[PDB]
Amino acid sequence: KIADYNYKLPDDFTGCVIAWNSNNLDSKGNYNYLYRLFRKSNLKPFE
Amino acid sequence: FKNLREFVFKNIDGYFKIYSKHTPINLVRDLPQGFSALEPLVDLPIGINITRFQTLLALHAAYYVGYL
Repeated sequence: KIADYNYKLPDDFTGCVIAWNSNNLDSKGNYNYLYRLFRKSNLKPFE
Repeated sequence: FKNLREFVFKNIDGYFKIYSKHTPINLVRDLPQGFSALEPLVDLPIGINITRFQTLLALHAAYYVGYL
């Protein structure tokens, strides 16, 4: 779901991914933060 | 109308490539023959999927359109 509908990377992606745990800065039940779950096609890079 | 403004627009990998060349001509009805080169001008890292194209004009204009 995430790799195709929320954030699409080029298959030749020369880069780094950094993850910061923020349970103390983002958690509430925080509803303002969502994710894309369904889409008919795959995203383009930088879309 | 000697200012012939030729442009090439491409959207590659989220980047906008602009090539242009201003040359003096004297055939406005059609495109004059000869050879020239268009030089890279601006690279715009936007990330938009462009499927439609619309010219913005001032209002109180003959142009040409091809495809690559």
